Amino acid sequence: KAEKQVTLALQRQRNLHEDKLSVIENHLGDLEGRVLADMFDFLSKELVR
Amino acid sequence: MSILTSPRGKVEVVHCRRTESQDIFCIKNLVRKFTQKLFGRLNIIYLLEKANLAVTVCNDKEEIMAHSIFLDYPNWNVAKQDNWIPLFRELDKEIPCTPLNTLFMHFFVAVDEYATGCLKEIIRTVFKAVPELYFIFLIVPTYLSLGSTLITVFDQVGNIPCLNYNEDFAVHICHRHNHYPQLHIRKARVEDHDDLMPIFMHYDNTLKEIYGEYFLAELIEAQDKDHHAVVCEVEGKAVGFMSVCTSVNLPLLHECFDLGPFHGFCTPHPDDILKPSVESSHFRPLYLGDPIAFCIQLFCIDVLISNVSLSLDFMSFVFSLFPGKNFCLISVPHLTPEFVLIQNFVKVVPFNNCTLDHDLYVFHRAGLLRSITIRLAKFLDTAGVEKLVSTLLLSTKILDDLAQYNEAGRDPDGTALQVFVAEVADQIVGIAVIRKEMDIEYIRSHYNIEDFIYFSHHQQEEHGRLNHFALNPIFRHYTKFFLKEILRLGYKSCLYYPVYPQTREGKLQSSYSHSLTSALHYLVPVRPRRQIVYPLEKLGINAPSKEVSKDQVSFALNHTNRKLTLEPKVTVNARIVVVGASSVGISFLETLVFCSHLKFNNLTLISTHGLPGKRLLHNEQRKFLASDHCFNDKDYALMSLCSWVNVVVGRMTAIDRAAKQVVVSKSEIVFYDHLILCTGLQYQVPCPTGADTEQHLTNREVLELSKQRYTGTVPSNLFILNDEEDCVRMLCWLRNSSILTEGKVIVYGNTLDAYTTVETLLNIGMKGSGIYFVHPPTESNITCINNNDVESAVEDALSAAGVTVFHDALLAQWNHGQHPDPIYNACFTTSTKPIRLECSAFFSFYKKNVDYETFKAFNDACLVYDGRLVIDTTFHTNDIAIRAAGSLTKFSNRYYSNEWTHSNFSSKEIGFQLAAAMLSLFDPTLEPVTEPPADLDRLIPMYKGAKIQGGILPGSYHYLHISKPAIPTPLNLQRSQPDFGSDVVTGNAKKGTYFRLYINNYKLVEAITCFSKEPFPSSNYIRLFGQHEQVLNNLCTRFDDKLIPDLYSYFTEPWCMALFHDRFIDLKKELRQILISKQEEDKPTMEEIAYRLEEEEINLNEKPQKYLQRVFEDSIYKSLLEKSILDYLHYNQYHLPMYAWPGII
Amino acid sequence: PLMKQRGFYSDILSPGTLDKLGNVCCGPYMSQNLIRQADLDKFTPKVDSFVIPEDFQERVEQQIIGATTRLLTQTDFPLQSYEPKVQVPFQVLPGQCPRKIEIERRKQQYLRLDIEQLLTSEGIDSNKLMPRHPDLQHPQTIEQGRDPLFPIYLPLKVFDNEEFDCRTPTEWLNMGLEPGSQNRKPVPGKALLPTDDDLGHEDPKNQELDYRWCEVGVLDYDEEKKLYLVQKTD
Amino acid sequence: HTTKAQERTRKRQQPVKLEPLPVLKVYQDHKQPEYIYEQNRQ
Repeated sequence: KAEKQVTLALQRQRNLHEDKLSVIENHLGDLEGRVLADMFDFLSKELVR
Repeated sequence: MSILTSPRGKVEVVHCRRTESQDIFCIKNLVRKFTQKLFGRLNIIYLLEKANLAVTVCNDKEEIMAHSIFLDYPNWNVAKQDNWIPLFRELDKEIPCTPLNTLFMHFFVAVDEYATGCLKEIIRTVFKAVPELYFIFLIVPTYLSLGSTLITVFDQVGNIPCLNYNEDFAVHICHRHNHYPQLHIRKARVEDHDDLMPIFMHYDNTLKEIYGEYFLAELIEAQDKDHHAVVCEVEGKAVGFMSVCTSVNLPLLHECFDLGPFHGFCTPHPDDILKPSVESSHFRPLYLGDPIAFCIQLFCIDVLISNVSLSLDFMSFVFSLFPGKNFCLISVPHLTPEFVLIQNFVKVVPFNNCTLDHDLYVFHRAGLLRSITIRLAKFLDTAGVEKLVSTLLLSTKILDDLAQYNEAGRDPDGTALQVFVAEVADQIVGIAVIRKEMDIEYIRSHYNIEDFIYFSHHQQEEHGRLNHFALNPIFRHYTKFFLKEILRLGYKSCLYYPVYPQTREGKLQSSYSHSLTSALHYLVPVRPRRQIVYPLEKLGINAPSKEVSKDQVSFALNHTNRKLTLEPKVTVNARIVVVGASSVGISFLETLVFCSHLKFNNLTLISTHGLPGKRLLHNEQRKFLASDHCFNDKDYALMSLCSWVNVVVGRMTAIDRAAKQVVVSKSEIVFYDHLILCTGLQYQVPCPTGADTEQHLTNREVLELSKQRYTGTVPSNLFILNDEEDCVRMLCWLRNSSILTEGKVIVYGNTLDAYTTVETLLNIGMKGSGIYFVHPPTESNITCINNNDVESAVEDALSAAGVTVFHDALLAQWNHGQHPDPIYNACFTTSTKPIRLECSAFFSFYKKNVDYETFKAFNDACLVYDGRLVIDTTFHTNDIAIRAAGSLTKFSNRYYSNEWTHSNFSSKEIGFQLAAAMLSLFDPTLEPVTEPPADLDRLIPMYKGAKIQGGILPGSYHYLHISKPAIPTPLNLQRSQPDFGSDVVTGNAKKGTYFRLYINNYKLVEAITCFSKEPFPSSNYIRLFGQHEQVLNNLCTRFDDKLIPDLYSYFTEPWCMALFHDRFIDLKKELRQILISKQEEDKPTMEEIAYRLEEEEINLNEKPQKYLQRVFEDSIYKSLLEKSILDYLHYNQYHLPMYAWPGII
Repeated sequence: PLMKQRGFYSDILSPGTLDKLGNVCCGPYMSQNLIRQADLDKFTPKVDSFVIPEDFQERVEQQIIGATTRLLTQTDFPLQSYEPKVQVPFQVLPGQCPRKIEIERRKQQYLRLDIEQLLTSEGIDSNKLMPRHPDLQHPQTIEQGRDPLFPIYLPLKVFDNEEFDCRTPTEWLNMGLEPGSQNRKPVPGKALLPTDDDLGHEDPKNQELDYRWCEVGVLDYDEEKKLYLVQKTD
Repeated sequence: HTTKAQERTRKRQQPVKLEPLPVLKVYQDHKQPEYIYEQNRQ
């Protein structure tokens, strides 16, 4: 009965934390993508022109 | 490490380590105008890039400043790579300087106070590395003295003029013995023992624990003619011990090892039973002469670095004591690394089922000789090489080419041909035969040679490529030097070697293959690339330059280049064993091939059929089995693992941990020192429900039975197809059978594999009325496509074929109660009615499972098994020595995640990370790492490598599906939930024109589902996985605003191609790292600004995208990312004909 | 988990046994990697095709360097003469140190000792030991606080007692003989002697002569005098 | 306590590695006093 809540708590603490941090990290991946992308597409299209 | 004190009294401690390119920036900052008087108009890049060695010394604080570069020829043009030996002997006839024993310096700098110490330490390091380097030559224009620094080490010697001018150069010399002695050898005395005794006890207790403390002394006393003991001495004291014995139990060696090359271990004898009259593998050469090899049988040595050269010198004295003996043997027990002494030895090859407790090594009296020399082909060589090659397979070809080049000055076509012989004591034993490459661009497009060259400093003129190279193996230890001299003499930087798939043509070893003798040891394997699919019809001129575009007879690339030609590349003798490959296992073998730091020697693969991908199939055979698209025939050819991987055929049949042994059935034994289990999941027999349609029960009753195993006899007309070999077996049997013409056949199992089989059989040509197809209801109601529109399309195609489709059913008994083999008629239960069907043949894809046989073999092991095999989240089984991965594996319940498993992820990412973990046990160059914290034991860490399934489908559609790892969930449930995703979808599945993506509300892409009658560029589309809609050219607007006509055509446009390009992902890593950099005193990073704005740490009236984009475009970071991109375009433009930077104009 | 280290030695070459493994050719039928096949007999040439070059001397000529110790170590001293006496039998019981080890150890301990620090730790400056002329200039009154009423005057040779010596002078000379010579080398020695050598023999009782210890060769001895002949080494 | 049969399995599990350098073994036995007295018996 003790170990049950020990495991449940440890699991849910881990899983929630993982979700939260990955969620935050995503936005940064978005903004880095945006900045890479707009140049990459512009200058490649430009060359072929 | 060594301690140095500045004249200021400041103290530093320093290490020497072999240069890494980041060092170059620092070292170049050291360079001085004074140094430019010594070596001016050096730009380091060129000299390093041609270097024979780069050596750096550095302090505990990672302040880097001590460096020198050395090469096999002088600076200042005082002589040539062509030759220098006579001119230097004309300086001093007594100096034995030759490429055997000579190197020149070409640069140094250090911060002066530490510098003077560092120069000494670097010199000591070099002489410690390269034992024949008895001297370093240092040369300056005569107007310069060396001055204090170098005067502390180098002494002056007769001058050389400029080869051209009335400009003289002065010559100065440093002596190895001054900065690293030889040994002295004398035959042991009792007093000598006491010095050595602590050394042995430092190494090991065990011998003393048997013998008692004075064993070494008693051994010293023991000596006679049959056993001599000898030591090296320094400081008037011993610190090395070597034992030899005359006895060698020849019957053992004659059984265990193929002495074909090594007849000499016996005397000649006129019967010479050296040949037979697979039995050749059973045959053993019956030597009838006498034992003229001797063994070494005890060795320890250490100041420790003194061992490195001095061990070799022992061999010279040892041979002196055996006038009758010419070979030295040593047997080496497993796990023991090759310390220096053994490395000179040839590693003997054990026979085709030898198993010994040891590996065996050879060295020969001639090795002591030093007249080994290279010269380029002339006439007399013909006789010597004829004597030499007489056993060589292509002995005729090699001879004929040597004779040709002696006439022609050319190869038959006319291109460069170069042929080299090794001359020894006025005798020959070496041959090399090498050709000059020109498809270097093809190489560079196919393989990452760039890992080991900065190609742009090299030139298309500079490349050699090997074809034939054969030797007295004894010389092979020197041979690494032989490659150095070859490269010098040919004026080439690189040697290349192509390994050609050993299946070859269906019979022919096509002449693109080469007859490779020993060289493969010294080369490196080069990681294989991935070309983008090019829409050449949309490009015309703007193609990847057509040579690169070509296909060619696909093969593996191996290489050496001068800077490598010193690296000992320390072998690993550990018997590391990997079990199975299905779905996954190959990935582990790849990483262990593809790390040049190491050289695996005992690694062995055990598999039902050994290697993957043997067969020259034709694609219809591939149609049978749904694929993960992560490997193909050409991939297997490139990976070429057989080149180093040792292979056994048939699966394994028992574990036995206590021996650390594994059984292949019929008591054929393999031994492991690490055991990695990776069978994948495999199909198991579709067990009949037993309870029948003829018995009309309620379906849940039958459902419980349906879980059970089958244990009856196997129908000769029932098929289980795990593998291409199974598919070929079945297909040949079908072609040799009537059924294809006429029969009625069941494929059973609702998995994609069924639909792929159905399409395959329709391709073979069975009438769709022939085909019957039954798909039982699931334990969880996710279809094997989770796309009802495409599923409906397939089902309508099945209708047009007339395939016989049955939901809900469960397998009542084929042949009911009558004898089951062959099947002829079958029953199926349902929620309402009986079914009967006519079944000429039955195909299973019912459930994948661990194999019963191997499951039992595991349970015998008493490795923890919970219906699937139990591991921690760092692959440890209940045995510290046994580890497991892939969908056959599962975590402890404590992880509370029995839904989440290795089954969920990519295969490759699993194998890659598993190998990375296991390397940490093997690799000395990274530090050895602790066992996991329990804190890791808390969790399964989120991998991301997308999982691929892809298929051809009834009515000749192509299909491809890619996923983020997840617990299944129905499409419509996720779509009706708002809290998930925006989707992007251009499609009509029945019309054969279909994409679906899902994007996540984090606006990344994390799904693919595509359905097709077009050969999709899956390699390109796989890169679409995980991409932001921005990266896909603000794709979301393109989907919204009626802008995209369809996805397939739109990806043709050139900008996407970089997104496909592999380096671009690492460039994205660079670009993130640039944003991680902090550019100005006042400013957070762009990342920290975003973090604040997104976390409500700042709050806004505009939405965060607007604020962030404005602040970025206002900021200077944009220029830095733009510049970085342009630079990458420069490098990649070689690969890519469509990226603008200064360089286009 | 797993290690890499051993005593790094061979074994299975032993003539005594083909026994313990029984069948060693008992594995599965191998399918080798390529690389060893490239090493194997058909890719390689055989040793008997290779030339046996002529001479051991050619190897010796190819040698290049002066070894570590051979020369600076040279001295006139006879080696066996270094050896202490000790009573350990020739044929010790196994597990005992064999005799020769004891000799090395004892001699090394003795070399490692310095008489100067021992004698000073007992409290005696060796220079004090020699008899002196009385300084009639300043005859030491008992107030002066010297240990004796007056320094050494009776020759120490009177009290020097043979109780402790392990060898007779004749034995010392014999031990000087390295066997097989007609005539012995001198034996190595340390001895207490002045630093101004001519004045030393001219006036061994001089007030100002400083008596220092030094290493020496030992030339002969006379029972007639009971004196040894010794010289400071080169 | 109750663990006999395990002994047999371990007993077979016991390794088989030989006397690492047989000359030493022979020489040791030749110094054995009992062997020397056997030579005297001869």
